[PDB]
Amino acid sequence: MSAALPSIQLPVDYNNLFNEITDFLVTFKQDKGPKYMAMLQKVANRELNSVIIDLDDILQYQNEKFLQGTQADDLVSAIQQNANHFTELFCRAIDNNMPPNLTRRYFLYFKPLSQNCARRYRISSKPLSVRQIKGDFLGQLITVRGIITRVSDVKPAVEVIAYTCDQCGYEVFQEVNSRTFTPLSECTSEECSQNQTKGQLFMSTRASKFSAFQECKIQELSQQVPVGHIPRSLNIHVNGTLVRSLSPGDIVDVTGIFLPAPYTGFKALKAGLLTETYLEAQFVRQTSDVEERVMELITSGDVYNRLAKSIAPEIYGNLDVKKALLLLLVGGVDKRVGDGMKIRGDINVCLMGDPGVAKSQLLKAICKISPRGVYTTGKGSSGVGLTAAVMKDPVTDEMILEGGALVLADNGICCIDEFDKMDESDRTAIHEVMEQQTISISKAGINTTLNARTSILAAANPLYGRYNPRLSPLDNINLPAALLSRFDILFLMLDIPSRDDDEKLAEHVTYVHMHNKQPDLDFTPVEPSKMREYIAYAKTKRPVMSEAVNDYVVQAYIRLRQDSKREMDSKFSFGQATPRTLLGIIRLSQALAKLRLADMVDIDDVEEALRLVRVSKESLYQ
Amino acid sequence: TFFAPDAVFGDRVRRFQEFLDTFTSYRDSVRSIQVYNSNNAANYNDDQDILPHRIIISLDDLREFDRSFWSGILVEPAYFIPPAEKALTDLADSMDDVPHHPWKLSFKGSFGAHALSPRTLTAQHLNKLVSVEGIVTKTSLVRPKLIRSVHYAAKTGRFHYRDYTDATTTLTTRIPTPAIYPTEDTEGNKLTTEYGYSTFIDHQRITVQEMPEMAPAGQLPRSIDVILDDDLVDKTKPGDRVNVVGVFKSLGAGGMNQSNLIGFKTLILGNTVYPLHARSARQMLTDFDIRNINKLSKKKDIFDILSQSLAPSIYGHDHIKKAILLMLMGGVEKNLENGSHLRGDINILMVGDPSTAKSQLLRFVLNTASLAIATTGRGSSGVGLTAAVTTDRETGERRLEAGAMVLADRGVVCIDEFDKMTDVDRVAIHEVMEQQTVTIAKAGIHTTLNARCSVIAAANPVFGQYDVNRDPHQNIALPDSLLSRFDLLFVVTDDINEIRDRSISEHVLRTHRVTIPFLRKYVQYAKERVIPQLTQEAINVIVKNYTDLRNDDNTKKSPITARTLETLIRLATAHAKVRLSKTVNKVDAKVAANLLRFALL
Amino acid sequence: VISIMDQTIKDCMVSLIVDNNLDYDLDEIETKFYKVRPYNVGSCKGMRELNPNDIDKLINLKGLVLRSTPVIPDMKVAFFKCNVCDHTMAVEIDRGVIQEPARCERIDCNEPNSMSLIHNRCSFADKQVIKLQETPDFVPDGQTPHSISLCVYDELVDSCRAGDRIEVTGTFRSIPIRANSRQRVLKSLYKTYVDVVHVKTSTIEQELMQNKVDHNEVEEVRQITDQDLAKIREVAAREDLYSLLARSIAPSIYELEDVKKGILLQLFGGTNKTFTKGGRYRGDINILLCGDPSTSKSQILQYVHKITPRGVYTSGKGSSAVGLTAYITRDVDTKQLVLESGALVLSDGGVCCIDEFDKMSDSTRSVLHEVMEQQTISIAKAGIITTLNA
Repeated sequence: MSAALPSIQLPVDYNNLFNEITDFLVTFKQDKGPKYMAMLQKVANRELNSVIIDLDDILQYQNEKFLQGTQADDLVSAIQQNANHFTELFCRAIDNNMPPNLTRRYFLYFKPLSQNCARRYRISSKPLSVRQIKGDFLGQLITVRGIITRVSDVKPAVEVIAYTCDQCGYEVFQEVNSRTFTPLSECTSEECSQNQTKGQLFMSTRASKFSAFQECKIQELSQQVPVGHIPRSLNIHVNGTLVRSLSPGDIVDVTGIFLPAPYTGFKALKAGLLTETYLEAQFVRQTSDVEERVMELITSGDVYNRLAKSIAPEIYGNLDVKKALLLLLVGGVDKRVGDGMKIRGDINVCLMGDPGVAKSQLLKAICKISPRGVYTTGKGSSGVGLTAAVMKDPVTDEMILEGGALVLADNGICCIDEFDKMDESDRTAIHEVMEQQTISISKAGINTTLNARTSILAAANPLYGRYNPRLSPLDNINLPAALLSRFDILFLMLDIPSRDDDEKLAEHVTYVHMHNKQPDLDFTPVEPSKMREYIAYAKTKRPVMSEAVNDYVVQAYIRLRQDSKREMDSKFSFGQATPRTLLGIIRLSQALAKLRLADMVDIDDVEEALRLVRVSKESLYQ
Repeated sequence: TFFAPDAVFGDRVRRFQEFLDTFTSYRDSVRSIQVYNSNNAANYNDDQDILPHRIIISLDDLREFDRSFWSGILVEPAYFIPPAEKALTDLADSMDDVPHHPWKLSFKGSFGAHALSPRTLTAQHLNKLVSVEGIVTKTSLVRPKLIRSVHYAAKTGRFHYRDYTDATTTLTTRIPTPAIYPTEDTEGNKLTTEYGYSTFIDHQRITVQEMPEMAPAGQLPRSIDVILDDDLVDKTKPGDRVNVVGVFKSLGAGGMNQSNLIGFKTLILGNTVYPLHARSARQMLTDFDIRNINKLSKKKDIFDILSQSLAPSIYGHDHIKKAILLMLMGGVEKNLENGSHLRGDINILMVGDPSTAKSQLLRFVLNTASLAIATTGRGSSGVGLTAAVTTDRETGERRLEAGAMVLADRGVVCIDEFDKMTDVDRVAIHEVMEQQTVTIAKAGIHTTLNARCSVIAAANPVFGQYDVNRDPHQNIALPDSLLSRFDLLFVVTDDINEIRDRSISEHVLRTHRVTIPFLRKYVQYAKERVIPQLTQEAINVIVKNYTDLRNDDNTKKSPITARTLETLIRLATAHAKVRLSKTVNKVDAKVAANLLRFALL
Repeated sequence: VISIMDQTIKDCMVSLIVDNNLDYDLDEIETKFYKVRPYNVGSCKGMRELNPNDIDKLINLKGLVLRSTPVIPDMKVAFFKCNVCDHTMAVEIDRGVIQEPARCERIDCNEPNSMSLIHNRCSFADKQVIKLQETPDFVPDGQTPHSISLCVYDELVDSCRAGDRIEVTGTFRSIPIRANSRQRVLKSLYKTYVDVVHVKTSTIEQELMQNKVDHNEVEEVRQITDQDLAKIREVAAREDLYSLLARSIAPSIYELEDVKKGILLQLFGGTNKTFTKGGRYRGDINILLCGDPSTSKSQILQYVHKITPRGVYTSGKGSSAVGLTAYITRDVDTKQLVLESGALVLSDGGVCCIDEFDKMSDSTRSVLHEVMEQQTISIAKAGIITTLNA
């Protein structure tokens, strides 16, 4: 009826559009056969299952059709605005021309434009924060960027269900939604209708339309996270071809139309209708004048010490450790062996001592400054906090490996607190992930082995209460050397009260708070922003080693193992300066060089790494 | 066409023309909004090559402009409102017509009759425009909510429309019409629904207690929920203190509908809903009191007398007494520029055999305390926590019911049987105390919330009365950063001396047979006025002390941290506040020293 | 197809007997059912490969048999009785639901007289359940071996001992399963199983299958590029080979050759001898190595484990005498208890990589002495008492 369920005219006109579709389709120009035609036969040859659409070639199709008129209706502005219809309708436009929805056999995907095409000049893709996501974008085609958690095991989901009357013959096609359904019976066959006797229908699995969906939840990149609050998560819909491409701990730009699906909370809790919504996934994507910004830092020189200071100036003291943290942030250069096997590649730092130092405060700092850094504590982050659960994700489907900690922060540092309190299973995993690139879960529904690229920072308190000097090293230290072997840099921070310095620190702490700004007369601390920039620039270097530095390294190393063992029994220690000591130092100088940006790897960088090394321990003598 | 325009409506809109034309201020304001949107629209298109539609309205205008429209909206927002919003949307369309929504209003005011608080509410206020203030809990976790329906119809082409009126739609209720989900058009052509055409709006509904501060002496609190959607959604955290403009809805059938007690779920819609600031009493000092403070401030010995004023009933512990005072004061607060804030307040802890009145004192604390909540052992659930009230309450927006500490932010948290409390909580406490904030990811609303509350706790000796001789540690029994975290740790002993005992029992008997009233009064003004800032006069003394402290003490006892230092800081600043001094003084330092010593020894 | 096939088959048997006039005394046999068990069908790529595109097709599989459920009865024919009179009439399941008549047969009547279901009187098919650990080989990686489960049916049931390396073919199959166990709800997201046609009764036939010569032994079973073989026999001539190999063994690892050597032998280890019976020293060799740590002592175990097809790498104390064997966990997929081979039974064949041996639980390694000596394992524990060979 009119005056019920009104009609409203809109500028949108599908009739002419569908025509326009047929026009651009396979009748196309830029890419002797027109791209869509040929591609279409490749599918028609049965070889190609899915069809990826791109709006840029549509942009080109329009500038072709604009100029070079007649003026043709704008699909893009209409697609992104709706695009949902655009899927099915486009499908029909295609199905005609080939070298119904029941027999299609092909999947249709679309690729959004950013782009240089934006620069044409010509929005659909603005990679967005889930925060940035407003509930007003529903139905819009949107592109966003975030951290992949969940990322689920594809399971066949059925679209429509075919029963056959076998009396009236025919078929019964029941579309299906959400979790469950009740199978139809009797016969809806128009011939079995109004008959005294309706046929009985039984489904046929070969007939029905099934699909393997694949599910994921995505979390805010967390750099985007507003100063406060917490990073948000989002579900996503994926099916058919797009399935299996996803993995947890992935940073990807996904492009899909944002679609709602009805849900609400406790029934007493809903005014209606909400939507609870959903997201669907069409497509996924996983040194100019800025060198000036770096150059500000560079030209000043002493960037190693300058920046060294510039790290968490907030605390008084321990420039050595900070200097270490620098390289920790820098890393490099890894290697691969020829077969090949790789060697990290990264730094593993231990921070000993207690109670104070606010030793944690450092960790807070780094995790703050470091992109892809993650601050955690033992009891704290669960083992399954580090490990990933296979748990279904929404919209798309199903059984998603949702990772955390390591997987979450990989290729970036991971920060551990109360490191003593992490218990055992944790300790095992970590002991393993010292293999880098390695986490493996055989449990139950998980056969997978994840690659963790994270770096590790370990803050723990000595065996109670603090560092009994009467307790030997490793006596006062609760941890197994097996792990300690992994730890590249153990900074043991012990406190013997000293009248003079305590004055100094005391002043620092009085000046700030007294000032918000501590460093004065004179230190310029580096904005962690531009700092991070320079870091990016250095990370590119990949230096190479001098044979000489190699040699000195060797000799020294012999000296190192030699004295280390000459120590023999206890006190002192830890021996033995195992090769990993060597390799580590190698990576270390390899980093120091990168601060020079190097490729030279000068022996000074080495000797430094040494001084640092001797420096780390031996503090036990004071 | 609907029910056709009523000169009721027509005159309502038309009448609301001159206003807002006068006062024209809005006329350009909307244009501003449009402008902003336009500019942002150009930024998206050309560069890689937003604002809400509600505009506030001061009610002051109406009284002058239209007393009857004033009075009318106030009384009959139902009638007056919708036609007005229409007028707005129209003028909006007028401003920039060419390129191609509700266009709501805040209704500032100039309140109100109709100014009432959640304690005093309805039945006459029912379905009138209202302004109520109070704390934010149980909050909500928004759910997006859908709007108007759209359907494609083949082969007829065409399109359909549909709308949905929530119980929360409008404000004053209406005869409800269920529309369900339009499909299968008549004639029997199916209807292909279309999104992105069909509008939607985010949804949220939160609960509002009557202002804790303004709360009566003691009683049960009476809170009311309000729905907030889209733009209104999410503006404030649970535990925020706010005043909300919204109409009083009766919505829903009260049981007369189904024939087979309570009735008529009632709620507030939106609307303006302003977040407001409050300290971190009430009270009235008039002329005389403030004067009394002023004169007294000069008194050199005043502080000890104060320290005495607390314990009518309690002998001794003047050190402790002084401590409490300082707790009430609290070393101001410091939020560094673009950097973390220095905690001003101090956490206190007491240890001793029972009958120490530790329980008793805490009450006395709560009394003049000016808030805040008290907690005993376990205790919980969540203590300060929102519990992320599930589900929703209401509309699908999952509530965040602000817990003790959040509610106790700005205020004194009493922890009784602190030892008894679960470490599970304690983990959080580390955050709350030091970090000064609470963070909630739970399901769920992902937010970090601020509870600035100060802390005191009393907990039994580890086992029995053995506290006294017991080693400084393991007498403790609740390591560790716990121990660090309390700014103050007090060991009280029940050991007996006959002389002392007599001294007690005298006081005791007498009991059976500097006026505190003035106390909290003296407190509040001191609190808001004025901050002592800091002085290099002391700074030396302090560092001297601290170095002495770590230095000789780490031999003597432990722990001594930078924490110790900061505590000193807050300590001095408070003592200056007690002094009322706009500056820090070295004397106040000597005091904080004395006390900290006493803490240590 | 197979249905038609069987039909034509019976018809043909008949037409054949008719040629023979009197055949086998006489016409009963024709009424009996003959059935096709086609095999050797197609070269199927594993399992994990398969698309939903093939839900129902003949598919080839391989690999050892993990676990097998006991027979599970299936009434094709349910059994019912009436409160009155009683009449015993019984409905065949056919489609997977049993729809029982409310009332009533004899009386009938009417009468809304309870029609009782005699569960002892209903038909049973077992079509048994075999957990399958499939080896397609040809491993695309990074995948880890999928496990399969196939319903068999009928005479096929029990014809398979666990652990057999078998070739069987069957129909891909997928089924939804109800989630709530109370509500009618089904899970969508269908669950796939194999229907299990022919195996490689075929059991009774056995080497009668080998008749027709058994497909020329799969044309040598894809032996090396014969040329490659020549390369092998060639390199054998290399005198250094004994050394050269040890070199080739650990590319990454430096020096410590005699290690690499002894290992190499561990790869070549021994020869199995059954005596008349027993015997069975196999080729087994158990090497232990210690020294200063960071020896790469880990790295090697890595390498071997990589190489070793059947090998497994384990840590001391990450272990106890049980996890190596017989988890016997609740299947819980069927809400069943299921015997799960612990680490060792799996490791039967190939080698075992043991971290932190010195650190193993005293309970653990009690296992070992049995293994090392026996070279097999006897678990009398729990429901089933047996001595399994690993």
